[PDB]
Amino acid sequence: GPMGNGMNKILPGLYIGNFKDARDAEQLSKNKVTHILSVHDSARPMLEGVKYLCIPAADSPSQNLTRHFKESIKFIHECRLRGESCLVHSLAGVNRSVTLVIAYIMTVTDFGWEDALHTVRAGRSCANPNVGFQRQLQEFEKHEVHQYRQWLKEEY
Repeated sequence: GPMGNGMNKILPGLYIGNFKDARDAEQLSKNKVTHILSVHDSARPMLEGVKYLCIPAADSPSQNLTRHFKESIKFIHECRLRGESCLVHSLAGVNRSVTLVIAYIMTVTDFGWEDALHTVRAGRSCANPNVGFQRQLQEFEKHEVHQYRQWLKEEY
């Protein structure tokens, strides 16, 4: 459905869900989620036992997510390197969150954004970034992802 069927594993230690999934203490416990990247209009820390990164971002044609790629990648990567699990969520788990996870996959693989979206959709079939975020991902692929891969190499 258009908001998924519950949070979905994308890669080990990396989940995508909707806003309800992100407050589902039982879902979070079952999946050992200790980090939440919340990217939606009213993102703010809510639950105990969870490290948050909150990015108030709209689903609107002018919303810039590229400038949040680096902090999002750092947050997800340091969680995963410690053997912990991160949930990236938005309102629907379709668009804003998927865009950040695509950027992460592009940086820890040699994938362009389309192969990264294929990877996301294998775990969460409803994943579908809008055209504005697709354009940002295409520009990231063309001009910046190679530098992000090198930064990840030097940092970790």
